Amino acid sequence: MENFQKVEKIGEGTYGVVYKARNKLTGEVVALKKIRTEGVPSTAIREISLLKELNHPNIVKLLDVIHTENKLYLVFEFLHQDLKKFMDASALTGIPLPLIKSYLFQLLQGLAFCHSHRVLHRDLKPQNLLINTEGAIKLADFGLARAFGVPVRTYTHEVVTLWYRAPEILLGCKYYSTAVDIWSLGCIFAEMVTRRALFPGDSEIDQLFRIFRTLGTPDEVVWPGVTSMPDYKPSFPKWARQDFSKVVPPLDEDGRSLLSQMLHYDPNKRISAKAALAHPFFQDVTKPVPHLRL
Ligand SMILES: Nc1nc(Nc2ccc(S(N)(=O)=O)cc2)sc1C(=O)Nc1c(F)cccc1F
Repeated sequence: MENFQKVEKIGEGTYGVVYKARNKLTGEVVALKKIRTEGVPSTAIREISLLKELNHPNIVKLLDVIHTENKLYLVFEFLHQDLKKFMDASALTGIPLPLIKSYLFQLLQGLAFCHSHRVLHRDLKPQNLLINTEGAIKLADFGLARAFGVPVRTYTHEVVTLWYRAPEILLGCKYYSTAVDIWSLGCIFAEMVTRRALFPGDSEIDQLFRIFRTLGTPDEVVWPGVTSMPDYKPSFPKWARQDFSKVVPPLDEDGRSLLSQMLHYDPNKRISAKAALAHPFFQDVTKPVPHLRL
């Protein structure tokens, strides 16, 4: 705007443009997010203003929420790399399990905190997870779908990723549950392990059918009420669930068990972030430091 000398465009947020900027008056480097118009709900945004009070080591600190010119500016502490770039960087050898384990454990702590404060992220994806040289990983973005929602793209015609979207969202559920974040983190967990997106759908139905072909088409047995969902069709194909051992090798049984619980069809059966933190997969969790190329 003026108190900020844009350094580089960090990228394209699903609400606007994110810039790496420097506070010309404080000298601190931050991530500046400019929001997409004709006023925007001032009562809805209050949520955001409440997010400044959500302080946790695994959540990106929201330093400021500014309203001026129908442009909403969000100032976040700046982190040097997102998880997608890091995974791509490690694609050849894979992220080491101890690090995968540490990031998973930290993201769960972050989610446990948000969920206990009644905040849902709703759009977890590798690109929204930020890491530093210290070995920490933080939740960035946060949907803010109740105070904003999901556009016909993001802010300027851009292919929204559906890969980490929970089945109840794909089936037209209106009320989000904190369980949707768990599903997404589960997908991200499998992705770090295998170095392949778990459910790479390029359309809502393709996304849904990819989930079904892998976990089996859900029914009233495994998911009471599923046939009552808004977009459920009795015409959906009936795929048998695939053996889970083929889904995430060579993840051990502790990891597979935790993953199956994070990917339970029924949201009420899906494990919470708090219980997952107590899962035996984390008995030997540590905090390695990643090899970061900045
Ligand atoms: N605070 C913050 N720091 C970032 N750093 C950063 C990100 C990616 C790379 S990369 N691609 O690895 O070179 C480097 C640095 S993005 C970001 C944020 O909060 N971002 C942000 C936002 F403002 C609103 C919605 C989603 C977001 F991810």
